[PDB]
Amino acid sequence: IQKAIEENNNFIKMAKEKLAQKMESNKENREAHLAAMLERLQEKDKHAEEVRKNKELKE
Amino acid sequence: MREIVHIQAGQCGNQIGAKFWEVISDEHGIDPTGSYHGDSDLQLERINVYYNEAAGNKYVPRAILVDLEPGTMDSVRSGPFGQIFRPDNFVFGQSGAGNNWAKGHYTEGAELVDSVLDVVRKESESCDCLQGFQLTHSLGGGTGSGMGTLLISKIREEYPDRIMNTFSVVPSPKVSDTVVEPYNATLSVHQLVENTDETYCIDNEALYDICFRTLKLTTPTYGDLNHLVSATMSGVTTCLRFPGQLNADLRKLAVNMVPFPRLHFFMPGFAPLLTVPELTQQMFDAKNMMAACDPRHGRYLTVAAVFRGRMSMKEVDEQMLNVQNKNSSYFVEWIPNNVKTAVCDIPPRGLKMSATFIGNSTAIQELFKRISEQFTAMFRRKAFLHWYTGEGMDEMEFTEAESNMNDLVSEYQQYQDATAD
Amino acid sequence: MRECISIHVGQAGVQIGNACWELYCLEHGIQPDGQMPSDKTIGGGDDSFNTFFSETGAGKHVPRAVFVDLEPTVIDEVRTGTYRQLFHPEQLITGKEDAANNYARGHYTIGKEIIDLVLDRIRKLADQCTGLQGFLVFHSFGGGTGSGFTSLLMERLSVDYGKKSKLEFSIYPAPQVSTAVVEPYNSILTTHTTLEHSDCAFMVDNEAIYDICRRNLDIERPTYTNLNRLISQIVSSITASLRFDGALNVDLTEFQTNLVPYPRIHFPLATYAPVISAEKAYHEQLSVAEITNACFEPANQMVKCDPRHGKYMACCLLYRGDVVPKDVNAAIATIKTKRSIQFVDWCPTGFKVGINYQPPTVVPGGDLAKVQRAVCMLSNTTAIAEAWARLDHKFDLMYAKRAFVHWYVGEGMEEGEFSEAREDMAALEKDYEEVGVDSV
Ligand SMILES: Nc1nc2c(ncn2[C@@H]2O[C@H](COP(=O)(O)OP(=O)(O)OP(=O)(O)O)[C@@H](O)[C@H]2O)c(=O)[nH]1
Ligand SMILES: Nc1nc2c(ncn2[C@@H]2O[C@H](COP(=O)(O)OP(=O)(O)OP(=O)(O)O)[C@@H](O)[C@H]2O)c(=O)[nH]1
Ligand SMILES: c1cc(CNc2cc3c(cn2)[nH]c2ccccc23)cc(Oc2ccc3c(c2)OCO3)c1
Ligand SMILES: [Ca+2]
Ligand SMILES: [Mg+2]
Ligand SMILES: [Mg+2]
Repeated sequence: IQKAIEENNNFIKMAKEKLAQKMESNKENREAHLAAMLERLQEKDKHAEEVRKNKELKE
Repeated sequence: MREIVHIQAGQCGNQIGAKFWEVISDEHGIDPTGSYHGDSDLQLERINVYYNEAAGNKYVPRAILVDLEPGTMDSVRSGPFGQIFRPDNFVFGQSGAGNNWAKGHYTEGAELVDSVLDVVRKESESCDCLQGFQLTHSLGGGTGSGMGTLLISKIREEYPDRIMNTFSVVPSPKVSDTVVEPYNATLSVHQLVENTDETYCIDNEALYDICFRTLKLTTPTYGDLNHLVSATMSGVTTCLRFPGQLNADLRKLAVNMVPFPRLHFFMPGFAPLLTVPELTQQMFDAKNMMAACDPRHGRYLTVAAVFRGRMSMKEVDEQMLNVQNKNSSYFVEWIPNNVKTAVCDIPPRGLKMSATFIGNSTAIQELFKRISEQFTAMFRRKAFLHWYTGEGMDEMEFTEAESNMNDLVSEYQQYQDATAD
Repeated sequence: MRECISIHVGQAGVQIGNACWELYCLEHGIQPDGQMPSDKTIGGGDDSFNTFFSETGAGKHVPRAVFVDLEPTVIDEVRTGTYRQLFHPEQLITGKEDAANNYARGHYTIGKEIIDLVLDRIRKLADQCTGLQGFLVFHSFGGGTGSGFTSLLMERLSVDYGKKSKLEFSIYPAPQVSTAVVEPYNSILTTHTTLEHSDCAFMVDNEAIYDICRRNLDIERPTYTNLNRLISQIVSSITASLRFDGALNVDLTEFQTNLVPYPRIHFPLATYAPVISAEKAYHEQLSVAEITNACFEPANQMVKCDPRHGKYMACCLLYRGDVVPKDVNAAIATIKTKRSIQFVDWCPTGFKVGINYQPPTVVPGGDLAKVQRAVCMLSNTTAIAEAWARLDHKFDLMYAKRAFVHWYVGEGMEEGEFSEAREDMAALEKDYEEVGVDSV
């Protein structure tokens, strides 16, 4: 009976742990995916600043 | 609900956008005052998609109409259903773009863009659950081209997890003699490849050839080209605007049609320009494609088809099977079941039954090569390039748009030549 | 006691739940208001039908069920439908934005926003139970919610309820009614994730049900409504042992002892007869021998596969209605000497039999004939792996080019999850191939 308790507990335990790192790894990846997208759009902003800026350096 | 926020920009975007709203306000039974005068609760079950319900029960388009010269918007508010639009949603400038992309994207559009975004926000935050945005615009002009794609970049910053669709009108020498158009189209594509989920390639090259040669309309007005586009626009949104077996939002439909993020450029079609067999035969025929491309020169990654009107849905199922079997070489074999069909029992105005076609085909590369040919002819001469470096742009930015668009074409070719083994 | 809590997830799970619970009410004499005139014990009881229905002090018989969807339009129709009074509003749970046929959104992005609430509501039902037996989970393989959220939920139920039994009714995708091209991806992802957490899963091939409606009820182009009403009859037959009592009644767990020889081999093949229209059932009674023979004719299976080219590890026959063991034994003896039934060499060959007296019921205005007797066969056959093979091959065609994978990676998943999931399915297919090999 002790072995059965230990085995129901380890299964509950490893399932809790396997799920928790999955949800963390998914949190990390999705954030590192949206941030990369934003940062391409912000490099986009500087570039457009350099285009408006270069044009003023033209008169 | 699941609401869409609509945007029209430039000459072309506003012209095709206005007609778009006349057809679908018609279908949902709402007069240019905004009062429902239909006969079907069906006409309202998805009315939230494109309308706000106002005090005194008046449905108002969730439309934002934009330009850099006030003339073209004067026509809308004076044209039919002009009094239905939200008056504050008119966002025009005075100094136009002059069929120049840099003016629309970097300098003149950059000055007006923030006040457009304010109108976007006001409409967006009142939605229960916004699906995303749809833009009508041309890639040949200056406002719809450069400011339309600037406004896309800005919206994807503030709504990075919303879907962005566009009906982009591609330029052809058969409609507009304007000469710098291949310059504009190529710089826009270098934007849409990155920041849109779903782009319908409406090609004037095509639209001209269909009015000329099928409807037999020599000297075709823009009102004739748009009559086709408005029928295409109404068709691809029919599933969204009415209740059927399919309950799919913008994201779900993009998921099943876009196997690769860059390859989201669709060639649409319409039929009749009947019996279910010939209706289906016509719509896979290359002469009904709104993009000047032959599908039998490439392979279909995915296909959506929308039939309308009362018809045997068993016969539609049999005929779609028939077409796939007889044309199997033109559908990639490594995407099983890549042809999906929808049936709306409400037919359009005038037609007892019609069919709308959406095709994600590698043959669209034909389009992107016509533009790239006209672009590189001009570019190595540097013709009219001073109009762009005048606004501050760099020769290098041109070359990337060229290479990034040569990259896209090869990628279409890669998957067209891929096999299951 | 021995309460069973049903969880209906996604459009397919919810709409099949609608069909099942309407059918249960008619079988038990429960009205849409929840009143049950024949129940003289008010506010509670230990009756067989209480495994699925609790009782309020006001005489309302309430399904032990939760409906979950990441989108409200389907469950809204439950809230305004004929049976809206049957459910406490807290049994009906909806988000706002759905999984968009994306496993990742159902499991991680959108699903994580509502899972705690769902488990809270499930606990509220479990605390009402004096003897909770387990859960019945209804869902599609293809939907982003049916696949992604279901597996998230199954993982969480294992944590919160240990080895309390969890059974599935899973809708296997068919092109004839699919809305999506990515369903093969979602099917393998959820099957891999759920495999350790399900004790027994009844797969329903929408193509098999589509064909049966066309061929036997002569419906030209069946709808979800046509499909679900037939699926309800199979589900009702399987759960009838828990909701009624009889001397001859054999209780689903007992069939399960036979049906699951190893933990991963837990996908029984269901076959149901008779499916017949009112036109054709008139002046034609189907005998026990006739409906029993129909169970071995593969056109009546819930999943398209050929048991005649595979091996049996178990065969169970679940009769309901006007049936006695005398008839059953004669029919089985006839079959055993005329049909292609080959058992693996490590199993006894007997057929395990259960009989419910309560006759089959039909929904008003359905297409099924009301019949005096029906049978549902539950067999463990190696042939069911053909369904895995068909899906695994569709998965392989697309994944070689990584078609659509960017949609999953954009919501936080990695290619490693895809390959690990597909490797589990390859082992699962090989396990079915191993069990059929003879001993040494
Ligand atoms: N189909 C169609 N195309 C149009 C229409 N009006 C303009 N176009 C197209 O638009 C392209 C040129 O862009 P413009 O129309 O000038 O749009 P724009 O960017 O706003 O240009 P501006 O007037 O300077 O603001 C041409 O190739 C035309 O074919 C129209 O009403 N229907
Ligand atoms: N048998 C049956 N199958 C259904 C029903 N509704 C949907 N399906 C199937 O479910 C699959 C798609 O998954 P859905 O359940 O519709 O999607 P979902 O569970 O709501 O999750 P989302 O993708 O977020 O909407 C398709 O292959 C359909 O065949 C139904 O009412 N009955
Ligand atoms: C909303 C919906 C759509 C349609 N997209 C779609 C449909 C289906 C599909 C995949 N995608 N798979 C299917 C299977 C069966 C049936 C239909 C589909 C396109 C859209 O883009 C625009 C952009 C600018 C406009 C505009 C529409 O109207 C006026 O301006 C907006
Ligand atoms: Ca009682
Ligand atoms: Mg203009
Ligand atoms: Mg759903």
